[PDB]
Amino acid sequence: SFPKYKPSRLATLPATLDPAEYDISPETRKAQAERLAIRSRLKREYLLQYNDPNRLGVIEDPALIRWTYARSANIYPNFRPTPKTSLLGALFGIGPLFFWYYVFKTDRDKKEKLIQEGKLDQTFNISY
Amino acid sequence: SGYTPDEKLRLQQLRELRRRWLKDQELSPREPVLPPRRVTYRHSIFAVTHVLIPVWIIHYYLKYHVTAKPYTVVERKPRIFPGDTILETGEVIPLMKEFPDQH
Amino acid sequence: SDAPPLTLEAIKDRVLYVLKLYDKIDPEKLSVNSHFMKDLGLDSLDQVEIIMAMEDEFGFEIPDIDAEKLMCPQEIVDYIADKKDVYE
Amino acid sequence: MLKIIIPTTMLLPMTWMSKHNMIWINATVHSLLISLISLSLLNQLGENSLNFSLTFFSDSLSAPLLVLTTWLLPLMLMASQSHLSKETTTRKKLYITMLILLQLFLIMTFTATELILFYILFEATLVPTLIIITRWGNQTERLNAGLYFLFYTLAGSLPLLVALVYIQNTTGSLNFLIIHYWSHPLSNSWSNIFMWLACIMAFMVKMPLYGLHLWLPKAHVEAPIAGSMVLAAVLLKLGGYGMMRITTILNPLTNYMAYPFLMLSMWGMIMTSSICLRQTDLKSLIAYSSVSHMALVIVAIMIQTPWSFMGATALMIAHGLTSSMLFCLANTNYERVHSRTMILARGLQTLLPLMATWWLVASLTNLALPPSINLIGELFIITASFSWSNITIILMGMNMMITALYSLYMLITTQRGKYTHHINNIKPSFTRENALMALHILPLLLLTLNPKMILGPLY
Amino acid sequence: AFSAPAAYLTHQQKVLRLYKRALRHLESWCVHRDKYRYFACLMRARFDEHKNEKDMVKATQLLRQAEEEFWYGQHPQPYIFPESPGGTSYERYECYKVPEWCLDDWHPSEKAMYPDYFAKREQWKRLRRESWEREVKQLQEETPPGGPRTEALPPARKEGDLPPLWWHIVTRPRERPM
Amino acid sequence: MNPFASLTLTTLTILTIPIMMSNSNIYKTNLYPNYVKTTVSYAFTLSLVPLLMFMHTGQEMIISNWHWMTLQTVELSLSFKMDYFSVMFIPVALFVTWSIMEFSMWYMHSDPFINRFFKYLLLFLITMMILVTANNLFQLFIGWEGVGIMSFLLIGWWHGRTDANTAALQAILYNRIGDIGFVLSMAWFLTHSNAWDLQQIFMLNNECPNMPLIGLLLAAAGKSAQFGLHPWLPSAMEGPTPVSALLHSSTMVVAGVFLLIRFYPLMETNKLVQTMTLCLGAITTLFTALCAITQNDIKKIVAFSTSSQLGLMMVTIGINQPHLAFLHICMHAFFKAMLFMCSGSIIHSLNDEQDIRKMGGLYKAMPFTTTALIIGSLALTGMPYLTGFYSKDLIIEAVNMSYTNAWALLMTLIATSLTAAYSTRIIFFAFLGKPRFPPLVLINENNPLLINSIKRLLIGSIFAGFIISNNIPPMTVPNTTMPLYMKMTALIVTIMGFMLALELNNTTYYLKFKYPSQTYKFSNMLGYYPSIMHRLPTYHNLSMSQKSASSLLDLIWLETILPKTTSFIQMKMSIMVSNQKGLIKLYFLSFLITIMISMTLFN
Ligand SMILES: CCCCCCCCCCCCCCCCCC(=O)OC[C@H](COP(=O)([O-])OCC(O)COP(=O)([O-])OC[C@@H](COC(=O)CCCCCCCCCCCCCCCCC)OC(=O)CCCCCCCCCCCCCCCCC)OC(=O)CCCCCCCCCCCCCCCCC
Ligand SMILES: CCCCCCCCCCCCCCCCC[C@@H](O)O[C@H](CO[C@H](O)CCCCCCCCCCCCCCC)COP(=O)(O)OCC[N+](C)(C)C
Ligand SMILES: CCCCCCCC/C=C/CCCCCCCC(=O)OC[C@H](COP(=O)(O)OCCN)OC(=O)CCCCCCC/C=C/CCCCCCCC
Ligand SMILES: CCCCCCCCCCCC(=O)SCCNC(=O)CCNC(=O)[C@H](O)C(C)(C)COP(=O)(O)O
Repeated sequence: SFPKYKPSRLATLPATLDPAEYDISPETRKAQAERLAIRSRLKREYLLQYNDPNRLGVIEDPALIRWTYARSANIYPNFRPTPKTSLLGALFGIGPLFFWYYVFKTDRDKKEKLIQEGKLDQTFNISY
Repeated sequence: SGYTPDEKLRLQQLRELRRRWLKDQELSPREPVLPPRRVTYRHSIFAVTHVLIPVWIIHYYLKYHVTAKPYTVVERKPRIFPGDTILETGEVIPLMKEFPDQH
Repeated sequence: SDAPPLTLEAIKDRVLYVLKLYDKIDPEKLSVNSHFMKDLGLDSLDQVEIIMAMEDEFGFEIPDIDAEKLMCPQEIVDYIADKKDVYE
Repeated sequence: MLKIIIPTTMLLPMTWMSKHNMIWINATVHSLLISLISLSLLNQLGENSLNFSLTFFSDSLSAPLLVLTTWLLPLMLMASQSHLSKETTTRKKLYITMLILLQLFLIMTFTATELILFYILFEATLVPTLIIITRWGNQTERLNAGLYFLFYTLAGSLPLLVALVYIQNTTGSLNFLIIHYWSHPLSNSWSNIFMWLACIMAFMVKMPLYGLHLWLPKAHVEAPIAGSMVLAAVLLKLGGYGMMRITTILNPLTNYMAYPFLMLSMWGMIMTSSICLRQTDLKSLIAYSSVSHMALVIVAIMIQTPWSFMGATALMIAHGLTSSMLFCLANTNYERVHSRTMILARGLQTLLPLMATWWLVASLTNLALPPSINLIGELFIITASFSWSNITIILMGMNMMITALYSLYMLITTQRGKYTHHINNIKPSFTRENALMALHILPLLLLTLNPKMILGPLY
Repeated sequence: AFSAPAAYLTHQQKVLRLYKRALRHLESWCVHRDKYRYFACLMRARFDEHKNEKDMVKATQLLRQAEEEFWYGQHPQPYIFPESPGGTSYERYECYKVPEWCLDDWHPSEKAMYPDYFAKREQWKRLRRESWEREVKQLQEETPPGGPRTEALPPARKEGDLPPLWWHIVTRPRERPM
Repeated sequence: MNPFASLTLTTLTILTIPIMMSNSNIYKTNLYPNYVKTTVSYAFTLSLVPLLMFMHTGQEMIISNWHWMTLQTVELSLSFKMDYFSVMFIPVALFVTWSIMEFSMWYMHSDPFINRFFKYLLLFLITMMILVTANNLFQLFIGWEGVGIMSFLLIGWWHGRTDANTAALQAILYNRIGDIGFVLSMAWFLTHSNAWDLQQIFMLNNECPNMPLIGLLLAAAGKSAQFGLHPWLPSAMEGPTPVSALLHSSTMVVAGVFLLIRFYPLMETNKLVQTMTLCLGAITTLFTALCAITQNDIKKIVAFSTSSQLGLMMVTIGINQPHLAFLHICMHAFFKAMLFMCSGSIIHSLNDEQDIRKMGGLYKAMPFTTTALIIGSLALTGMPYLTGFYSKDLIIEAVNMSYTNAWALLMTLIATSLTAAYSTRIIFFAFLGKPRFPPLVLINENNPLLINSIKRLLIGSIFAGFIISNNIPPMTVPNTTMPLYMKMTALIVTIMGFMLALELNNTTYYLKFKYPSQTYKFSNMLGYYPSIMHRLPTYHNLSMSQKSASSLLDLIWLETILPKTTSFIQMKMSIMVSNQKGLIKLYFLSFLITIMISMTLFN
């Protein structure tokens, strides 16, 4: 035996170490066959549109259009106010602002006090 | 395993077409048709137009514009050692305290 | 670079050279079109070792999918010529 | 000041009485001549101002903006000449008329001795931009973008008119000179707090502020190239000019009042620079970069120190030129590809080398590479913020890094790598486009020789 | 890279690929030639022991277990050929690969130079225009109904026919154009 | 009048002329690289004169020639400092660049864009001269950013390669991380000292506080590739070999160390920042040598050697010996540049092969590169009377004869051991064993350019240390007395490293194989630092930049608050108000209600 490799999010499982591949069944073979059939149909369509001499333009890719539209324009109509959405939005949109306001306010209060008592030694400070 | 016969035939035809294209990519001896139309010696001119000329401008620009303004070019006030004499004044720095010299 | 423009003759010569230094094959029986599985009685592992030798000889490695379906020296030469864009 | 205004007005009859195939030539030549005329205003004094008359004055804050506004029109005409080719003469003349009216409104806005006249012209600039966006726009969302752009502006600016008329009722004058000499402190009162908010939010919305920046990506993406140029180069600077003009009356209330805005901008520059990293659109990426730069300008104006004001002026000019160049480059790509998505057309350096050089220079000047005026404003604002508080630098640091990242990202996605195999309609770049990029970029590298010319009145 | 992929990998394909990877990584481990030869022969001998095994379940047990061993001792920095997908010169010359249709955009003053090349290119364009029109019908008639099942193309079967979808395979720029 | 200023400005000015002529016709011919090389050589031989004037007199000067913008009290001007550091570094850099271009004329013979390559090299040289001769912080920042941008352009020379672009963006990212501290230092100095000028800063800062020095240290760590920001230097080997030999080895990467040298009057007056610099240098040199002793790519090994030398340089800085660190910079330039010349010659002769597993017997197969690499390795290790010995021996003596950290001293000694280790590793795996390259032998050196370029740096790496050490004025107190065992510590450590690494490499011929341990895996994958730090943060950033900043707030909630709420409210109000069935019964009932309400409410 040898020490086991533990997969993670940023270091996935190796292709040859998946327990699923060794479990072969006729259903799995049919699934792979139809997957490659879809891939080959798409490849055939792309090459048919690609090789033609008459065509002199960018080939339009419905997958790319769907990707961009879903990323940009399909977000809000599918939004639902949810405790997860509400809490994450409130945190990520309010917490940093108040954190930085507190930090800067404390820093400026300390500086103002130090300049009131005058123990700040602002010699040669002429540009602001 | 191995190539299927249809794969063999397709590879043969594609490969002969590829060689024909590659052979067609060559140039004839007259292919670059260039249309002509106009309107120590190497190191002698270069040392003048790349060294002598640039230093003429910079020395003129430094001696006559930059040093015209105060504090633009500041030197180091070179070291003064005992026993030295100064051209401007002519006086001599007195020697040292004659330390005991041994080894 | 300063690399000489290798040709089909050089490719085939080097292929047959590597195959003749393969002691599992007697040199006088092999040929350009001689098969590997049947004409020389070589194992599939022997064929992939031949692929090893080819890759170490020409300085480039052939993908496994193309390599596993190469059974003749002639078609190997043709494939490598296609990869290297050899004219003659 | 009429020596500039009258030729701009005469641009309209000249355009409408032009021969059907000589409008572009006539417009570009006379626009360049008017720009040359505008150059006279740059010779400012260390004294008060260039008070031409009771209605218009000049300032070394107003003069660079006026020069940039005049210079932008020939570039907009050259950029618009391409996609308006299949268009009737009447509608092309209407487009040129709208551009001329926009220039005239901006020119009168930047001089504007009186605040109500400034507000009237400041809101008059809104109509030509709205019509350009909603008429000569390609997508179907140009109507929604125009609605957003109109209503954000008007919601911000309607309280400003009430505040201005109230201020004139109390003080007795809205004139800039009188206001500056007779400025009196504002007591920390609820009414004074709301007056401050009404005076500030109208200019805050147009920068725009991080909270109120939504209209800008829509308006920039959906507008034509001339609309995008005028929005990114000049229309965003109106808010900064208005704040610098109106902040004098606001003190000493600004210190307490400024914190919500200072925090919003310091976090929103990071947010928008980070948004730029994950974008599928060139125009949206440029819009968000503009939002980040204008958030920094907001910080500079709110700090309200001399170095802050000089940095804000320099950054406004530099950002205007750089963003106009970036939008022009994206439009040159779009006119060939018709997709306006970065990941589709790739490896354009192999096919268009000079255009790739232009891309590199534009991305470098957006990155604030020294000694460009972009970094001059960047560094002045950063130093002023550090003097304001030694912690701000950390945020500023992040911003700089993130900025560089997405800039080079935009340079790497579209120019480097392997060209898409299928696209074959990428024709060689025209002389017009190369001239457009050269005319965009040369003024920046000329101005870096004379930075004081764009450092504002506090130089 | 040239041949179309298969719907799956058989057991013998997997064992051959594992043999290839293991031998390459052992060569990476064994820098010197004699040491590599000795250990490669030892590994080949070990490999051949289970060659006549007939149990499929046992066959599944073999190699997959070996794969775990291979993963444990896989030489984290293996040798890669310079032009291979991990090599130091994998895509050095992709920036020099200019498409052919770009020549259609050359100025006539540029096309004045190299006239024979452009004449041959015109002949190629004529051949492509005819051959593509033939190929569309040929592929339409030869393709199975309901769409293709494997992305492999048939060869030409007539006399004047050309391989279907040939233009962008024959007209590759070069391996080292400049 | 005092030709020092005229000559020291003329060198930099004539360094720019080929950039001006880059638009001329000569740029379209094959004579452009020779033009640039001749210009560089003339610049070097012309800059040799101010060096002689300094050696004779010790003459120092400041040239503030052009007045830039002046803001209030502060004045910004084009000012050049020609101190000992500038007048000493300029000839060395010009000589190295001359050798690099002579080598590149042959190494880039088949590159279609060779004129642009030479132009890129000259631009980098000009920018580094600007950086070195800067008298104020703004000009120094100009050079700081220019060298970084030229490095970005040169690393991604082959823009069709994804990994080259990735490495260039990595270099930019790390340099911006350092730029943060640089900008912090500039802001602090302007605010407190009221100037960016070097003279004013020294004068008004008798006891420099922590913050500006921490900013300077952060910038130096960023640009010198210290342990915190190291991986970009090894990843920068994606560029052409001349680029790695000129920029990332001997001229550019000493920018941070040079910057810390420039501010040595303020460095010596603070004790904490000195300790941080010393510890950072020690950990960097240890980690980089540890990574080097186990690599297979020759370029990676030599780049890690460069990073370890930079760590040793900052160790020298931390013990308050800036001039000795400058001497180390000058000597390391020579011998490490020649080391890359040898490596690139090997790579080109083996048909672009960089792995040492495919190179065997080259001691006889290629002798001149062999002797050059041997001399370079000996100089790096520190052979008595060699160029390396003058600097590195004094480094070891000063670190040993100082009130320093015990751990830092131990790590420096171990780093010396590992330096010897990877030196003998390179020699053994590239020069001694049986050949392992492909059978088609294309080994050739008979080319005047390569031989001359290598032999010039050979003469340098032989005699420069001696001549420079005996020609420069004395600047520090010597360790003139020392224990005999502690005087020989450097030599005994070097010989121990030699013998132990040789013995460990000699066991590879044995016909026994075992799986690697955890230490070998840790050292081979670069401490696992490039893995985790290049996968965990970036993802965690990028995902957020899409999930929180882009979609959650910008696309949804900011949209929900102002516009969508207004639209919904106005829609509901309009629907409620306008939905009247047209029955005047209801209208007049409402009229009665409002009439009575008005009668009851408004009086
Ligand atoms: C005061 C008296 C002064 C005198 C002192 C004594 C004088 C000398 C006595 C000798 C002492 C040891 C010297 C031998 C070094 C070992 C060499 C060796 O056998 O390597 C093969 C062997 C494994 O080889 P392999 O896996 O079969 O590789 C397959 C092939 O060989 C693949 O081979 P390849 O062809 O791929 O490449 C070959 C390469 C590959 O070989 C390697 O893998 C290298 C890795 C180990 C060598 C590195 C040693 C440097 C130690 C510094 C560590 C700093 C602290 C790090 C802290 C880590 C914290 C976890 O090997 C080399 O090139 C040479 C290696 C470097 C040796 C030359 C210089 C070392 C001598 C100097 C050491 C100190 C003296 C300083 C002098 C000044 C006087 C004070 O390495 C080891 O077994 C490791 C031994 C020592 C490693 C220490 C780290 C253990 C950490 C465990 C955990 C500890 C607790 C931490 C808790 C922390 C929680 C907070
Ligand atoms: C959405 C995207 C961004 C949009 C723009 C946002 C920026 C505008 C936000 C305005 C900033 C704050 C407004 C008022 C600040 C006054 C200072 C106050 O916060 O501090 C304490 C005030 O205490 C409490 O804050 C009292 C007010 C509480 C009621 C305000 C609502 C709080 C949250 C509402 C936020 C919604 C804003 C958007 C509306 C559409 C001090 O106590 P006190 O000494 O007694 O009052 C001093 C002022 N005096 C002298 C005039 C009397
Ligand atoms: C998002 C913008 C920030 C919004 C912050 C607050 C939002 C909530 C307020 C909603 C609207 C409230 C309307 C009523 C406010 C009453 C304020 C007021 O009357 O002060 C007027 C004050 C004193 O009144 P007098 O009676 O004359 O003094 C005599 C005794 N001292 O005089 C003035 O300054 C007049 C100026 C007009 C005030 C502006 C009112 C609107 C709110 C301010 C603008 C902020 C919202 C901007 C919208 C942003 C969209 C882009
Ligand atoms: C350095 C890194 C370490 C790597 C560790 C590697 C572990 C090696 C040990 C694995 C043990 C095995 O053999 S794995 C056991 C897998 N099962 C079988 O081998 C059953 C039938 N064999 C076949 O079918 C083959 O194809 C064959 C007949 C050989 C040729 O076929 P050809 O006739 O079609 O060429």
